[PDB]
Amino acid sequence: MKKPMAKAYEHPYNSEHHPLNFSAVKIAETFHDFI
Amino acid sequence: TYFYGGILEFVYFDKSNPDMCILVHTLWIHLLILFLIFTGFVTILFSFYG
Repeated sequence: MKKPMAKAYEHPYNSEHHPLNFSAVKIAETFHDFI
Repeated sequence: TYFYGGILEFVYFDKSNPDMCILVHTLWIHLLILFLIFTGFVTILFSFYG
């Protein structure tokens, strides 16, 4: 088995709690955390 | 009083001197209350997550 790559690119401005791009899905998660 | 004053009238002299304290954190609390009211307006009528 060939040694795979260590890691791919890691975006310096995208996180799971602060996603860079916007959609109603992330607003839905923050909404249900509130109520 | 005789030359430049009015009639000598009997009143009750309040010793307690009320004064509304002009504070900063009272407006913070007031904004927090209106923020709950506005969020409830959004939560009921502008929530499309379900």
